Amino acid sequence: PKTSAVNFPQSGPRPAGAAVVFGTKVSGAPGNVVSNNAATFAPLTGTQNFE
Amino acid sequence: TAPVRQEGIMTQGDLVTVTSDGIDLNALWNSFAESIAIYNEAMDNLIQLLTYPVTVPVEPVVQIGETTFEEATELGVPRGAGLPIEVFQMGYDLRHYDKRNAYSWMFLADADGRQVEAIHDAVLWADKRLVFRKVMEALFDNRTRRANIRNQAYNVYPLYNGDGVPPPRFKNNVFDETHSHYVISHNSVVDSSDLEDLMELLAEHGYSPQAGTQFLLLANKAETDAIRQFRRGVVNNNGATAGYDFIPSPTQPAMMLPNAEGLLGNQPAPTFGGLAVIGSYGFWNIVEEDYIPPGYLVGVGYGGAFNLGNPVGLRQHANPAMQGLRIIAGNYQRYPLVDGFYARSFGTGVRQRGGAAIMQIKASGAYECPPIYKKGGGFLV
Amino acid sequence: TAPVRQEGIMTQGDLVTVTSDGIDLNALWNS
Amino acid sequence: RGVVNNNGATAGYDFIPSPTQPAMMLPNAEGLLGNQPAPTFGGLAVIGSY
Amino acid sequence: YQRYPLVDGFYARSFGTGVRQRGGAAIMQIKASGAYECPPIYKKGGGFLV
Amino acid sequence: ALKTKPRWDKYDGYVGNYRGVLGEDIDLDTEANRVLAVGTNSNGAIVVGAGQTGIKGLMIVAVGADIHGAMLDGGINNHAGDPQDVGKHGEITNFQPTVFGRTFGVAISATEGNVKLAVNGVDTGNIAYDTSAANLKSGIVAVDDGFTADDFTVTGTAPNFTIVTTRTDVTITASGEGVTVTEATSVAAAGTNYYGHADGTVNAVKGSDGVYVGHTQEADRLIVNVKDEED
Repeated sequence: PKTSAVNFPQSGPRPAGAAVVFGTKVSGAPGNVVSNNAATFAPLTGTQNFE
Repeated sequence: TAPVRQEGIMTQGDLVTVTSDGIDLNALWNSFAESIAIYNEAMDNLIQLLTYPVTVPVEPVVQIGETTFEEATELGVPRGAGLPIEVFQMGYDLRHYDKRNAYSWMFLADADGRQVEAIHDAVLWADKRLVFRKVMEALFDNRTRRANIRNQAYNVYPLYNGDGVPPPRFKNNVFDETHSHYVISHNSVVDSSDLEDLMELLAEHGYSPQAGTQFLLLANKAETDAIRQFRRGVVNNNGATAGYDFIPSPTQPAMMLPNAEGLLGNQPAPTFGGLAVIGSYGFWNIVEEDYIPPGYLVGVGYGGAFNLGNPVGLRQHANPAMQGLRIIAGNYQRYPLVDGFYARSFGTGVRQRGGAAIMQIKASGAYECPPIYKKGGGFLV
Repeated sequence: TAPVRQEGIMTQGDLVTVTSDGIDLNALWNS
Repeated sequence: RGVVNNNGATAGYDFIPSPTQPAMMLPNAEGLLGNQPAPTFGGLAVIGSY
Repeated sequence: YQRYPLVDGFYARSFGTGVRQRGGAAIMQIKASGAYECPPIYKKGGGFLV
Repeated sequence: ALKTKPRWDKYDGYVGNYRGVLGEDIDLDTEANRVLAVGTNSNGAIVVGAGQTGIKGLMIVAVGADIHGAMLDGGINNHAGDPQDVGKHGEITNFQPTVFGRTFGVAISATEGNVKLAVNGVDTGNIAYDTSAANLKSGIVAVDDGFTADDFTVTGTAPNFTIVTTRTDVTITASGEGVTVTEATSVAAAGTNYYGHADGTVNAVKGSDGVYVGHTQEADRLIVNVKDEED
């Protein structure tokens, strides 16, 4: 593949005061091996061209 | 630990305390830490070889793009020219998981901190077992998924499975829409032939020993105990004859070299990534792994000219606060109840759809997903 | 499968342009 | 390895002699793929491994 | 044609070929009987591309 | 903007309003963004209509739409095995009754001769002012429009009939003189008791299977209080 679609995760600002509805991230969690090895899928371009 | 699951509000009488004969039961919660560590190392080695952070490459479609000269004349003029171009993309799913724990005020008045820490640890263990199951299920479940982004619905894919864009042509190998890397052996017991047939599924696309591709075979004890018997030119199961020797790794017990010639193959390193390799057969490095179910072979290619990588892309949520395992304050806070949540969100998909293949060893019918890695079956391996 | 040659004056409608969803197809001719 | 012994059972491995065992001739000048077992385990004398 | 409504331009090459040392090479075709055939990919009238 | 759509306004989630998983795919054109009466099948799973248990709650499958007004297909709350929320106690706002397909009352004013109906504007073969219920079906089916008998149902007696349909894209009308057609209509009515049915519809009428799910107050709202179905 010759190029990649640029990802654009923050479309705009996020609502204030929601910070308790999402938790604190426990640091030693054994499943964090998976989410340490993960990234944000939010491509800006080519979204009508998924095949 | 046993498959027994207490749920609900923790109450007095669900308390653990020093017994009347002085046994501090609250000291004993960590007593399985060795088995949990042996399970933590096995899953982490598989995850580090099977998975990688998602990216969105623009997938090239090979195009004709032809043009030609003609013979000139001293009067008159030649014809024009023009070219086509086309591309596509692939995506990944995302899903949300959670758990709750709840205590009465009577429980929290009398409880040892060691009891609630054990419940925290057991939830952190159920979290690993979930994310590992979804990594395996992303490779083993041959069904196509749906997801949505920017109001567009798109398929999320496993390996080649008879859905989506066909594999591109390689040399004279050409592939129609039905082509699939989920296959059967056509026999009740594994052959050396099946390790040849499995290799062909990667090599038909050019992912090959000639290309410099490294190969890993993951199998259960049930299969590796047959594969250890493959001797070059000797018959195996189902009338197959082995084309190569099984070569034991440096760690295995020794063998007498049976002929002056020596064994047809190469002796592997004792590890592939972090996994312990038992030996090779042809170009496959063979790994013994009980997390592959009995009656399944998983062949995976890496490196080479085609630059193969880990088969499964891992997606996190776009909101930074949604990332990792998270502990959340509950709706009940003081009296008579306290509660709390744990939540994770992530998902998966395969972009590199030809770099691996799965064979089920049986006589007939389609491939079956092993129930332990089928999408609807549960939340634990 | 077998090659075809486009020949003629290049007009509008033979243009390659940024897609409705923002793919710069003109970054890709060297592919 | 691969030779049937008693009751129709086929061996997965060779019996490999310990270094205290008498010398033998092998079909290949490298002899073994791997080592011979250590001649003692704990304080006991080892005849070989399987 | 140079501005409006058309613009054009040309590519041109002139060259040619021949053999001097007529004995310094030879071609064999693997076949049972009949004449040597020039392969169509290298027959003079067949086109301008390999 | 253009439409309001039913939503939970109060739903607590600790008082026997419950999580489950779907036993089936939800139809996004026909069942999403509606108040569905639900039970559970012989497994642990939510079904639209009466399962093994009878009606045990209400469900709203909330689904977004694109800027062109079509439903987002790749959702994670609407396929078999997705998790969903079922309410017994709460309030639903922007409330509307739930009905599936189209249904048309046909009645004949003629006392002699023949009458004509249009299906999607194209005219039917002539039918007697005393046609059988079997011959309204046969008449309506018999045009080169591609619907066929498979998606019409007819019931009645010569003066009048109901033409039921499972699809939304077929419209009956009168076209000749001597016949009248009205499509049925449903809208919420204030101070009414609503009733879930074995179909999964929610309506103001208790027939032979209706299980009380709540009462409205002002028509735009429903106070949910499910009198759970029993054996």
